[PDB]
Amino acid sequence: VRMNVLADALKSINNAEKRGKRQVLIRPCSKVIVRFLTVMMKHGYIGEFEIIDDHRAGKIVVNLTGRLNKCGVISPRFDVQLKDLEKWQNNLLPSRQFGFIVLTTSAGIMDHEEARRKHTGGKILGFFF
Amino acid sequence: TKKRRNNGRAKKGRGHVQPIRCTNCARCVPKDKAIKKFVIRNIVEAAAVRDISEASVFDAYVLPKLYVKLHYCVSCAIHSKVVRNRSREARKDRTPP
Amino acid sequence: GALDVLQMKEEDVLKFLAAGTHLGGTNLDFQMEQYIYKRKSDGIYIINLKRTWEKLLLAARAIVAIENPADVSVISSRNTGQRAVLKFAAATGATPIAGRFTPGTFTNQIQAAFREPRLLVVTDPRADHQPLTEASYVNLPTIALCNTDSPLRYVDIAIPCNNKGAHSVGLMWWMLAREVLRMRGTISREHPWEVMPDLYFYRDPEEIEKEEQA
Amino acid sequence: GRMHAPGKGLSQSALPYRRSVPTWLKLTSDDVKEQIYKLAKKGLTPSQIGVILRDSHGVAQVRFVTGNKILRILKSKGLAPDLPEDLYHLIKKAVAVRKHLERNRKDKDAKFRLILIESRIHRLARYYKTKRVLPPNWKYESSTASALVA
Amino acid sequence: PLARDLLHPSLEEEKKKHKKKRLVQSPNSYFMDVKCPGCYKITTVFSHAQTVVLCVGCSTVLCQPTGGKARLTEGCSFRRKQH
Amino acid sequence: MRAKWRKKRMRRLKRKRRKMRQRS
Amino acid sequence: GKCRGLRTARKLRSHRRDQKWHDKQYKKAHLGTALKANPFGGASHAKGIVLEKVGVEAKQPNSAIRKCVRV
Amino acid sequence: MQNDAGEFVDLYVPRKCSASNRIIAAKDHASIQMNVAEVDRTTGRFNGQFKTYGICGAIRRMGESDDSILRLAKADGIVSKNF
Amino acid sequence: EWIPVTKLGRLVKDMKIKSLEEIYLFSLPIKESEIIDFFLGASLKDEVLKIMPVQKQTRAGQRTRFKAFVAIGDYNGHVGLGVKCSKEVATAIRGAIILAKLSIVPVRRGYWGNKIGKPHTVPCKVTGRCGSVLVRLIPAPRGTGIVSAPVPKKLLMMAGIDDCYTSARGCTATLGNFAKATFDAISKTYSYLTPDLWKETVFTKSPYQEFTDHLVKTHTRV
RNA sequence: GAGGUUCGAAGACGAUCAGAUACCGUCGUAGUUCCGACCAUAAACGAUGCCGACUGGCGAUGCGGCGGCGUUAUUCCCAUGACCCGCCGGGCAGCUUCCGGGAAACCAAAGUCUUUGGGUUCCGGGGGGAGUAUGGUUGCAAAGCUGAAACUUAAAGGAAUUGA
RNA sequence: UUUUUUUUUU
Ligand SMILES: [Zn+2]
Repeated sequence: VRMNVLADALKSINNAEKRGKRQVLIRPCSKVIVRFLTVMMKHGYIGEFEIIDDHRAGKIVVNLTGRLNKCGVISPRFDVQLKDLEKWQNNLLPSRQFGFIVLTTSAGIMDHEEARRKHTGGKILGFFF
Repeated sequence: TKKRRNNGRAKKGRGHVQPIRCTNCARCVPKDKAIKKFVIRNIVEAAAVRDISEASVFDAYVLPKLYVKLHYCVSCAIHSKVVRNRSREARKDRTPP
Repeated sequence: GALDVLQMKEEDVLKFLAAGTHLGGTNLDFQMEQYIYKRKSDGIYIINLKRTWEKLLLAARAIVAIENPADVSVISSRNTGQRAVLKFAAATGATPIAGRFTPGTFTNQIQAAFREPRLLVVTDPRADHQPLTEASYVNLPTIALCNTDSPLRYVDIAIPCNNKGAHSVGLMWWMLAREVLRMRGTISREHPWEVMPDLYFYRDPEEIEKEEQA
Repeated sequence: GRMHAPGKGLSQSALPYRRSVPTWLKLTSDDVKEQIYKLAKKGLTPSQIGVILRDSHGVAQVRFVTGNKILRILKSKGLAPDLPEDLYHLIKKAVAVRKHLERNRKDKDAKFRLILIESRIHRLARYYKTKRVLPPNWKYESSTASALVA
Repeated sequence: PLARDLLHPSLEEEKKKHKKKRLVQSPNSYFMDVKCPGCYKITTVFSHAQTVVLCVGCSTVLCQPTGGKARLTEGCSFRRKQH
Repeated sequence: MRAKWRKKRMRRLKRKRRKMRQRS
Repeated sequence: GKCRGLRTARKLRSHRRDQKWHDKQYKKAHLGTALKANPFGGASHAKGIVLEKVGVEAKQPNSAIRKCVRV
Repeated sequence: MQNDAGEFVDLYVPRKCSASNRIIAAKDHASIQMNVAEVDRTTGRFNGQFKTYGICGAIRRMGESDDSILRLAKADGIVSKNF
Repeated sequence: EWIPVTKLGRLVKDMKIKSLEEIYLFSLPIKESEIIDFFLGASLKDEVLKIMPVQKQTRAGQRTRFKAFVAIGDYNGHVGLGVKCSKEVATAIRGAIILAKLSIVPVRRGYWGNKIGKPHTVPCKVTGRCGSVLVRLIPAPRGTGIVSAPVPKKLLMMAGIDDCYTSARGCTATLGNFAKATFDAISKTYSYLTPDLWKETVFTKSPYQEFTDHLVKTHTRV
């Protein structure tokens, strides 16, 4: 009934910030999601977060600074390579000054700038700016 | 577009309503959608009551009342002059006074 | 106000209890629940008196912040608050408006009634919807004597109170007046203010005539 | 939501976070298994074997107390019925529907429900075929359903 | 209210909410020990009971499930164990 | 053409068409 | 809503081809019926024989008699 | 705001709300900048110091300004901790 | 030869306000065109877009009123648009320029790719809505120019943006919705929360409190 | 195939007008009733797909479960009923509301939609020709399901503005 | 109790 769990997490986070609140309550929790939030840590688009261990897929509480405009998902995990990764940037990112496209590189979950430095692509997962 | 949110009748929940004949033209219309009013009319006209009263044997104990159910569909509700057309904010009203 | 010189006293508790500022009404607002302790058996939600003092002090800080008393306004539609509105206008220099608030006072710059206050205090958002809506176009900070059901639309700060009560309205206006005068140094904090709070109370014309005749 | 019903129900078992056996439970794992055996010889389905063990006796979770599931204890010994209990009762309910069906052929509400319940077996039996619970050649038919139940 | 304590919701609000949707999902039911008049044996009955609980020594029923909590008899006293 | 009685006329033109093909 | 899965490309090409039979430009050209129906037969010019000289009335707003030739 | 040469190249720097942390529109005519005056601990009289509170028009227009100020002042120490 | 009638207008006449940038900061409504005329009157140009003779049909008939669009911009950093419907062609044109100047809004500019040189494009690709028209401004490399309809092309140059690409979804034939939708997008650029705006804003004294004694002196005189 | 009580296609008779093949009235067959097999259509309209996450509130109704000051009947106790105050989950729902979106009318979904991707089915591609021709299939028939092309047109449309 | 039509672009 729930095909994607990162797509829901990124949508509910976006729905919270648009209202203007301070925290979010994510019913599910996947290690894919937390590896997405660690990129959010380093780029400074949300604050710290905690994982409630309820023995059932976990729960996430996330604190927000209201610094994020939109965070989205590409539910089909498209096989992005180094040739077309630049194309996704000009198709998805609001500008080259900021914003990040995150993708599951074989080296781990990394942002697109780290992917170019590692010379490794992967499957696209989502974006934020 | 929808002139009326109600779509004229009061039936929003159920699928069907049994029809009732119109009084002025004898046309079948759903009950909930028709203009239905209770009419109480004295048997005798207020001006004419006195002529009967004077000839009345009773020690002022008889006052018969005629009560008749009234049902008009909408095509001739207007002709009767009842339900005169309302203003754009006018429609959203109720009983009237 | 967390300072000890500004802490709670006893004579204020008596005034709040007597005027009936702490009963409010039955209708509870979702954004006003944090100012309610609990409810009675009649649905009357008792307003926490610590919160009334804190929002009175925070409001008072906003008033003393302005340096030109002539650049603050006071508006009253209900006649119950008109007398207190007028007294507060004369005591601290606020500009008084009464009766019907003519449209275009804040937005229309042409007519002679055009006012551009830097601060306005509002007895009740419900009765003063028109000045608050007109306040939305001149970014005019406002202080609202909020009720348990007062619509906090275009409000900036709220003081819990009972706007329905005639005595509750007048007491609070005198109390904000006493605080701001204590804070600004014109009236000393070491002695009680010499004017009775009843100068802010609006009395019905029939009761006024009876008292004058007697 | 529900499989064949438009019900957005929300009622299941909210097991506590504390997996440990409560201290006040003055019961042994051997006695829990023995009470399981007494219910097993009587001829009771494990769904109400666990229910009886919860309402009376005083066991919160058989799995928590011992470490193995009720069907797993019965299957290791070998007395558990071959047909899974959930698969069994659906056939019984469909049997009950068909008894009323041949009594009254005009009930088209019963015919629709029977078709619904039939496919409830069919999807379940396909999964059991993949997981080797029942032989792959096992099939469910209206004629042999009466033999399957009881 | 823009900010409400999701990490530490109040105990009053947590007990007020459903058994689901909580910080950690927990039963609303409990265990409680039975003492029936005329009997010495102590039984264990779990809240929200659905089967007949008959005392062996007393030879009398203790609680009849009538929906929700098992409505016990008149004389028997309840003592909720383990909080 | 009212919607319904255009449909009636098309049906009656169709019925005439079928009888012509049947006799031929 | 429209399918997005990564292994539905055949469905995408089929849904686009079976919905391409729904626009007056594509279906007109790729059925082979329009070319068989125009008198030109796909011809930008044609050599014909002038048969008759006729005068055709203009449309409703214009009262004119154009000079057409039946060829 | 800054080019690669290090120069500060921009027209201006608009303020923000202290609660929503969102840019206040230059033509947002419902956004306030409320000043809260401060007093000495003992004297209780105005000392010429004030604390600013920027509120965007939308937050006030929705109804969260009253809660935002209370949280901010309490954090700043103006509002008593035992609120 | 102009008399102020409001607080902000008086501050402009007596040179207590440096420019309009401080005004944008405090989100104070502007209600005089003399503020803009004094500041950038020597570098502001205006261009009328369309005058469609709208009318009405009553028991008397058709009487046309003229509508006037005009954008006012210094071609450097400040543009705004205004509309005016009246009975005469010139009256509509003149007043619409007053309103367009009155509603001028800052145009925030940025860099594309390399940050060297002067700003020429948008900080990021941005959207604005008016009716069904969705105008999307897309950052462009240096030296490309404006890719848009002729009227928004004039509006973007009037705003001062050198290079732009534009994509529009909706009935762009409606000029008013077209210009208003791109202006909403342009007004969304400086309202857009970019990482370089994450730095905490140091609150500055409002012009009212910074200049209060002068305000009282002038108001008592008037 | 059972009887036609009441209504009531077709039809008849009586009024109204220049015509009335109709409205009105009186009958009235088939039908309206039950049973078996067909027929599968409607404005089968919420003119508004299903599954799943997030996404304000206020006064109410149904069910079930939980707590209680009190009123009231079984009574003499609990208990069982019933009213009032709430809480929790599943609902049919208003009403206000600058959440929001929409062309607007209007709608917490008709929202989270260019700052465009939760899964997927059916289904539309300017207006006519045309739900037509032909083929196939169902039906006792009437007709239903599937379903073109040639040719022709610059508008047909939706909402809203003021008059009449 | 009824009262049909009215003309071609401009
Ligand atoms: Zn009628």
